[PDB]
Amino acid sequence: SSKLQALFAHPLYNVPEEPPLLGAEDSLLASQEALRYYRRKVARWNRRHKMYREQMNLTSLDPPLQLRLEASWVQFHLGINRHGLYSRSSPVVSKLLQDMRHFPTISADYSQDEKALLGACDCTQIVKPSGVHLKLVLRFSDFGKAMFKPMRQQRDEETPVDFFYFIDFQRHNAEIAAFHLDRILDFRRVPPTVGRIVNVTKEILEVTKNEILQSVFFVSPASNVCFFAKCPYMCKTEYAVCGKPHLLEGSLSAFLPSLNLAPRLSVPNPWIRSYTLAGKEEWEVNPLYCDTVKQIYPYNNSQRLLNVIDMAIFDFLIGNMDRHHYEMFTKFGDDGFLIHLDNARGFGRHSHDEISILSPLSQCCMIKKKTLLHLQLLAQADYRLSDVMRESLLEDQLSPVLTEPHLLALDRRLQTILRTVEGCIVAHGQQSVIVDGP
Amino acid sequence: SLLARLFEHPLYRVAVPPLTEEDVLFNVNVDSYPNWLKFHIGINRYELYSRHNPAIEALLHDLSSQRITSVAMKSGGTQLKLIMTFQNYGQALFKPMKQTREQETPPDFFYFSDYERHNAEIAAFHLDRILDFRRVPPVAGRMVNMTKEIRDVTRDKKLWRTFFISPANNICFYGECSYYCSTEHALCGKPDQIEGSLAAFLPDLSLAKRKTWRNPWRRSYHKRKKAEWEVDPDYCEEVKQTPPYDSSHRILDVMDMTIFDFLMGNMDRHHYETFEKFGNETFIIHLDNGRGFGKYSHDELSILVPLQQCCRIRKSTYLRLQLLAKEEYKLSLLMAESLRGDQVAPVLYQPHLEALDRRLRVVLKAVRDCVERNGLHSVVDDDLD
Ligand SMILES: Nc1ncnc2c1ncn2[C@@H]1O[C@H](COP(=O)(O)OP(=O)(O)OP(=O)(O)O)[C@@H](O)[C@H]1O
Ligand SMILES: Nc1ncnc2c1ncn2[C@@H]1O[C@H](COP(=O)(O)OP(=O)(O)OP(=O)(O)O)[C@@H](O)[C@H]1O
Repeated sequence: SSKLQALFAHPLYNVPEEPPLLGAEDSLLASQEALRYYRRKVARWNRRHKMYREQMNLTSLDPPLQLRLEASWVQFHLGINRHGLYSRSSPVVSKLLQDMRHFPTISADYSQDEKALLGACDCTQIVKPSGVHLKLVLRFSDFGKAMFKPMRQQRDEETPVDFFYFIDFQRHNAEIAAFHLDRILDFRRVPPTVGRIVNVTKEILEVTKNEILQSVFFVSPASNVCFFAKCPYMCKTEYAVCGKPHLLEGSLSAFLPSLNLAPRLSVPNPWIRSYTLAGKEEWEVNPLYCDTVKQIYPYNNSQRLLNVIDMAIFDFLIGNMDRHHYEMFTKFGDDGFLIHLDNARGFGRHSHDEISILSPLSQCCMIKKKTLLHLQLLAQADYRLSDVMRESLLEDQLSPVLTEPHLLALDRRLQTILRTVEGCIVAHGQQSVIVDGP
Repeated sequence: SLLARLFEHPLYRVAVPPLTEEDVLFNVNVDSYPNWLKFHIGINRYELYSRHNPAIEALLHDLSSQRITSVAMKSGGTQLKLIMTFQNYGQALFKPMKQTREQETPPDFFYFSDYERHNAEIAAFHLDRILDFRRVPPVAGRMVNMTKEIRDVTRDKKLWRTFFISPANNICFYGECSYYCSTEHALCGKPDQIEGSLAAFLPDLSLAKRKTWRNPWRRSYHKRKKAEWEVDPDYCEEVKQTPPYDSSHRILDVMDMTIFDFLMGNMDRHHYETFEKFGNETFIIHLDNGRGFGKYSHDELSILVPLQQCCRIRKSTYLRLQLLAKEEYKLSLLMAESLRGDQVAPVLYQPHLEALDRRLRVVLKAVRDCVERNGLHSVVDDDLD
């Protein structure tokens, strides 16, 4: 019983990972520095929040915020090592996910990436930047943050045919499911993500200090508290996201460390899409595209290209065509792992498998030794990928996060990945189709 | 036959007054003319067409079958509306499918956020026809080839440049209007044909100018803002004493209109048009009826407020509205049959035809609420010459 426990109690999910970590230089956050920075951001928040309460006339009841080391996001940040975002079978992550589901919210803004758009609605732009989308950042009583993506589609709903990738929706349930897939693969690369039901009035509108964010909340003819992304509503490209009447479900994605403590590097994928109604990129037409990529810095070290292969596998399993850029932590170098930050688009076609996502594995024909073992294992009925996903997703308040056709797709898409590894082995041998590095 | 009996009834053979040279629209001082042109020269003061005209039923046939020679996108904006020119010099307005059949406009949508479906445009002509109002331009549905009848026959580069091929290898296009005119709303056939409603073209304003009045029950067209008549329960006492609405022939034209709109759910009647050459003593053209039949599990009573406030109705339509409620002359079975020949049929998802009757009895019961509060002879006007 419980194929999930069988997975993590398997010899694979227990063997030490090579190379091992010396410490200090293998934890991207330096403890004494990080605590000082966070302790200052807590002090500035207490100041500039009390002043807001004095201008709007509200008794400063309760004491100020206290920054405790025992907070989940703190221990989550100080636990980010050269081996991934979180630890294998980590008790902190379990507490982290439970905290984002239950802790009250104390602030909500528009995030940067928007806000830094300044304007900026061009109803002519077909692929407007990724900053005109409905998402907020929430802050909890323990000072931690999380990227909130609200529900945008029903469970038994697919991206309708005739919908390109760049106009596909933004599913909250796929942000969650991509995390559970991350942990099951022991890729350990997307931030922990929970599902939560949010009182959009008490937990978003009534806590935001942003005069614009208050201005996008209205009431429907059905008397439901709604809000909307300011730009798409003006262009009439999307609708609003109403509660029923206040209750709305979404996906909270834990925040990475602050870019003042851990800078990141938005790198363009080598397999970007055109992002036009027509026209294909080079890889879309040349089966020898990876022969070129292998000779371009820094894909010459034959170690960064492998991390992209893992990303292609993870994106193909979820059907995430929209991976134009992958971010990296600068401290870890060209060989550092890739962060799989915004998965909100995958899990939108349970009936279709988009093989163009697998083009890195198809054309480069090389897969990491570890990655191949976990994929092979998850094809065996005792630990089949769908069952360990189905069981792992039950711990979410938004269950069922994935409908049945989606879960069964993971199994079939796993065969396609394994069939390609074995398939392009026949043309290159286990020599160049497996990289058993340490 | 159920429909054939409706027009045998003596409520549907009362002719219009005798016409004079100042009552017609195009004095002809005429058998090779196209059916669209017979339609134009037949517009009199008190109707858009005759009850048993051979051209209106033939013009309906033309819009569905006649070959299309040129297509152009309308000017300005306000939803995607296409003008089409046929082999017989005739023109027609086109509203594409945009929404499904068993679908409902979500409850959280305001009246200004709703789509425009060909369904309501086709149905409104038949409903306006069953009520013997005859204030709508004829409209027929059609399965248009979006290649050989839209893209490959337009010189409007603004339109033509939006015809893209989809991932499903389908032909898509979206045009360049104001509301709902981007890739995310691109209308797409499987693989290359959608349906729409060719609404016949009123005569050109070059040779027939048309007034345009602001209906005094227009909504605020703004969230969180009420439109006065939502606060004044006897707001109609003011409108019966305004510049033109103090005439008996005018305070009534609105009533027939609102009973029309409420039967469909069309809460988007912000303006209405006259005919100028005709002045203030004519019918009102029921145009742009595309925002109805979007909800079948809902009756929007706010549409009927003009009747509840003014508490006045024409006995002509009153005796009709009663007859349309009896099972032998039922709106359901009458409309479902009248809409059986439209090439796009069924034009109405069934529960709309059913709702059409439930909406009739609440209109009929609303007259009774006015009749026991204001009396009879002061609620119904008389027509019997
Ligand atoms: N007193 C105020 N009056 C009006 N608007 C305000 C006021 N204070 C803040 N705002 C608006 O709300 C936002 C404030 O967010 P908040 O105060 O929670 O953190 P922040 O300092 O802006 O963000 P960060 O924590 O990233 O520095 C600002 O972007 C500003 O636009
Ligand atoms: N789980 C996640 N999913 C998607 N995006 C994320 C995630 N975590 C962090 N980010 C991105 O990282 C950025 C966070 O940096 P931000 O501009 O908020 O400064 P900060 O990290 O709060 O640092 P400080 O407030 O101390 O300046 C945001 O733009 C956010 O989009």
